[PDB]
Amino acid sequence: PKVSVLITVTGVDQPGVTATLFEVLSRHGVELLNVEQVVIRHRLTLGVLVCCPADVADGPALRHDVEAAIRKVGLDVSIERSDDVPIIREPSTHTIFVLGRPITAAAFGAVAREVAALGVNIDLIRGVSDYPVIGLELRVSVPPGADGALRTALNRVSSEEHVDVAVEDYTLERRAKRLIVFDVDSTLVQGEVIEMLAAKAGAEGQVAAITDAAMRGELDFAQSLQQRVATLAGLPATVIDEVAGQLELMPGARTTLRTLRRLGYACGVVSGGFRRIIEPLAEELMLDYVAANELEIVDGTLTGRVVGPIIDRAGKATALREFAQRAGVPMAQTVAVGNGANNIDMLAAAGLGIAFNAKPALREVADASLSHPYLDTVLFLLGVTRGEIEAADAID
Amino acid sequence: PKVSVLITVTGVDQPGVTATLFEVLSRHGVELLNVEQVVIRHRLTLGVLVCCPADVADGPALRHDVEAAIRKVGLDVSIERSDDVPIIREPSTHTIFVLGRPITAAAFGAVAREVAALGVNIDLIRGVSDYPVIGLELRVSVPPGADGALRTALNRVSSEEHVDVAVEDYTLERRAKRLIVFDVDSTLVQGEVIEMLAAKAGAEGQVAAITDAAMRGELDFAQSLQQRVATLAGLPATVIDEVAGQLELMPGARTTLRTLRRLGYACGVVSGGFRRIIEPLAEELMLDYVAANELEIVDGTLTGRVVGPIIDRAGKATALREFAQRAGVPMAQTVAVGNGANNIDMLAAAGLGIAFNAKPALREVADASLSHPYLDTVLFLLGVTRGEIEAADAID
Ligand SMILES: [Mg+2]
Ligand SMILES: [Mg+2]
Repeated sequence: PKVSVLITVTGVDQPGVTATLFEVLSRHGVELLNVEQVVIRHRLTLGVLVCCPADVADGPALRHDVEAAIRKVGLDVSIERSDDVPIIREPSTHTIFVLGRPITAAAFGAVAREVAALGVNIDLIRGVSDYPVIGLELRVSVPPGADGALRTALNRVSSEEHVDVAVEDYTLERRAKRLIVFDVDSTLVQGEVIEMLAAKAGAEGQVAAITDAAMRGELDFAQSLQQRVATLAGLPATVIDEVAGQLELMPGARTTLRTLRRLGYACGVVSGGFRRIIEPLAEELMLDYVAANELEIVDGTLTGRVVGPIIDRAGKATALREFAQRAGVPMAQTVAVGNGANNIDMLAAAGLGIAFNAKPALREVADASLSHPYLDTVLFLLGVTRGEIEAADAID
Repeated sequence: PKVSVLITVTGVDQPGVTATLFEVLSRHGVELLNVEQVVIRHRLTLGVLVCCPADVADGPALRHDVEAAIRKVGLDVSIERSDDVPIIREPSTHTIFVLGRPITAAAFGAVAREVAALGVNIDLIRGVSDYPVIGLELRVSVPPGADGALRTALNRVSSEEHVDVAVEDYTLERRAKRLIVFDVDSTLVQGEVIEMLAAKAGAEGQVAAITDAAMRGELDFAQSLQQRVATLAGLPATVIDEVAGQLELMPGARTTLRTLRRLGYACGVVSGGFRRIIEPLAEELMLDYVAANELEIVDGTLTGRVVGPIIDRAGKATALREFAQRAGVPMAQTVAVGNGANNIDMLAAAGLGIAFNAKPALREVADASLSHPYLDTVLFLLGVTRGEIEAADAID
């Protein structure tokens, strides 16, 4: 008790160092206040903050015991009275994810520069993936009222340097995300279902043009939906099952859902597409919630119309809110993932809105953007590491 | 590309070091594979693993640029070709929590010793609390089939050294706990309600004796319940509300529940006590589930009997299972907290069974034991830090 002492051990890592130090300290009236240790690339840092009798800390014996024991095996140690020293470091305010393929040193350099410019302190850096993409996390302490400036600065770095850069709240509450919705077309599934339907009518051309036109936000979603589905007027309803069986999951989708289930997420899809194509898949993927539009069928033939209500841009956010209320999950703990202007209100409503290989209209307002063709890069944004994924998967 | 290089920077921390290094690296064909950085007690370690042209890595220029830039400002740097080097470290297998007041160096020394003896590697150490108790976390890599030996060895250390020591699975799945049940008497609430009831009958003596006798497991819970409640025969039912208003929460209980709500836990209580005393509190604490026994009342007077079914030792586990099924939470992601032999089957059924200031009968089989009069020390076992609690609370 009485007086506090800081002991700092550094150098090339060797086994037994940790036990040796506290065994030495036990010969003095040492009680512990804080221990921090890590080994990085065979470099040990062990910082031990203690209190011990004023008697002991004022004597050369504690110093000599520690210095002798540490220096003998080949490491460095410093010892100094503290008293005016933080016992335990404060939590980081935010975390930053940098994803690239590659991540140039220039890219990472620009991130570190923007960070320093805004008075943001880097508390820790670690890797979170080596595949399918290089992933690096920085946990940071952002000055109050500066994280807007920071997201802006880092989105600029992101486009200039060809990496994804996401800044997230690192508070207890915001980290415990519990619910996720995916847009279907070009997010969970490869391509555009409505274009696969249109191709059966020899209309993939017209419909692709309008689809690409609607997802960039240059058109009202409902009017574009009505013109596109009209091109299907006269197709037999059998086409629906046929397109259902041609659907390819986005690379990384099974891994994304599976891992999200391990974490107890409630998972759903919210689509402007069609319930009949989506359900025999949501069932196969064991999803908890589906919202979608519905094709009108007369005499076993599509009419080219949709049965209202239409899930539009507002409808997607409305669906998220509905799902979250039923699931008992506050909006702050919800995640939304999408690629088109169709998805803007949904990402905005969600706690974390993630644009996945998205049109500019969506990236401009999303909380975070992903530019690589791997849906499982979403998991990294959710605080999961690749190693953790592979571990849990290997355990089966 | 072509060839991999490891750059390791160590020394006294200074601002701008991180940006400086990658700015230097950008003058060479450097792409990043992994960055690890931490500062502990003003000691910087920055390990950067890269790939760069064989051209560049075989030349003195990369070395000279880096060495000049790092050494100038006063830090150390090493540079060496890798190629046969782990890109990204594997996740820890387990985590160990050491809680004490105090934690002697001897105590921590014994933990580190038992760890090394079983071939367990310490991957990281950090503090998780300075109040109400000193809390230290070690994340470790345990050899397969040794974690039984490890829990045994550390429970022995725990009793000999007067610290709590808990060993937990650190896998993705097991970390995402989502549901917690508390025993009420001497766990969530101070003291024994049945003794507070008995005192109104001038019987606190007899009933305390039997209560302490049942919680150590020396008696059948049902027979002990029947003898104790019988002592209440003839009390007016008004006594129930009176005892309800004399109930004191366990120190740390509000903080425990509040923080658990932030994390999206479903929270419940499972008691051998009485529904009428418990409900006007579970409601006040916004709990999701209550299971309890029920006092028989005739003509507004207690009869001294309970209305079956009796929640016994088996009944508590049965209640947990019920709660978890309704809540949609797998048993592995459930937590149970209790103090008496009454709670043994419940802790055993739960993913994580925590004995809180418990009788020996329960500590002997619990996953983890807590010996300090602070229920919020449960939170530390759930991967929460004190700083994180205070942060979120300050944000309100
Ligand atoms: Mg889409
Ligand atoms: Mg109890």
